This record gives sequence, C-alpha cells and structure tokens, in this order.
Amino acid sequence: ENQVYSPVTGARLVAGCICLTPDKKQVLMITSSAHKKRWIVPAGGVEKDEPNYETTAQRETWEEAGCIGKIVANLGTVEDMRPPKDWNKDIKQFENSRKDSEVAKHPPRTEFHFYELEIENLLDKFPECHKRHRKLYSYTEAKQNLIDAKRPELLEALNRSAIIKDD
Ligand SMILES: [Cl-]
Ligand SMILES: [Mg+2]
Repeated sequence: ENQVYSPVTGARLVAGCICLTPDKKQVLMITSSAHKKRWIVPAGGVEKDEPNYETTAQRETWEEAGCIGKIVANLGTVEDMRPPKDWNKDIKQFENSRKDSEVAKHPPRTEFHFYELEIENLLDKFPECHKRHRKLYSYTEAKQNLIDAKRPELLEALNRSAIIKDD
C-alpha cells in the first residue's frame, strides 16, 4: 500500500540505476527473484514517503545489488509495455495498418525513471544477497541478457548510458 502509481496511466512508478564501472566497460546486473537465470538491472517501486526518484533508485540499488555509488546522469524514462495478463486469451490482440502491426492499445504496466551510477563499492552483505546474484557484464553480454530476459525497456535505458558499446 506504500506503492506509487501514475495519476494518468495507473502505471507503477519505479526507479533504478544503470550501475557502470568507473572505466564504463561493464554494467552491474542482478538475477530476477522469480527467475534465477534471467539477468536484469536494479530497480523497484517508489514508496509514498520518498522525496525524489534518485532516492528510490539508490535505495533499490543497495537493497537488490549491494551497490553504492554516485549518480552521474539522468537517463530519463522508459516503460514496461508488456500487454496485460488477460491479453493472449482476448479476441483482438493486434492493431494492423498498411505496412505495420502493433499490440492492441494498453497503458504501460510500469514507468521507470533511470539514473546512471558510477560504482564506488560492492558489499557482500545486502538485504537481498541470499535471494539474488549480482555480476558485472560487458555491453554485448548485458544486451544479450536483457533480450533473454524479455526486457527491451531495460536495454533502452542501458543504451542511453555512457557504457562503452564497441567491446
Ligand atoms: Cl507521474
Ligand atoms: Mg523490484
């Protein structure tokens, strides 16, 4: 009940961090709680008492990854546009035009506010350290992880960061 939603779309409001090594060659990824083999980035729900998205982003990066660092860029917003739960059993799932197909119009599940963080430390004891793994990946590896995880919005956020892409 401490969760915050868009007053317009009803999307859950979430913040998180693209956590880069100081040399900008790697990004910190974490395993999903539900799916141990899916690698994503730290992010979670804004809570009602939190004054800004940076606070949520750095809290969730601590809770989920045991990562501390400095926010160095605002990477703006991305949206989880996965269709609702009922979607694949509904009668009209797609809206087609002359040269294009789209999933039927729906609000986003989640609106993510992403920041780029420069990693200053990784701690062995952190709140979710027995529920998740946290590991550095090159850009090429991280991109494949996020496609494997079916989270293109997280890849959109990563691509806005200063991560070195030509591995
Ligand atoms: Cl909003
Ligand atoms: Mg979360």
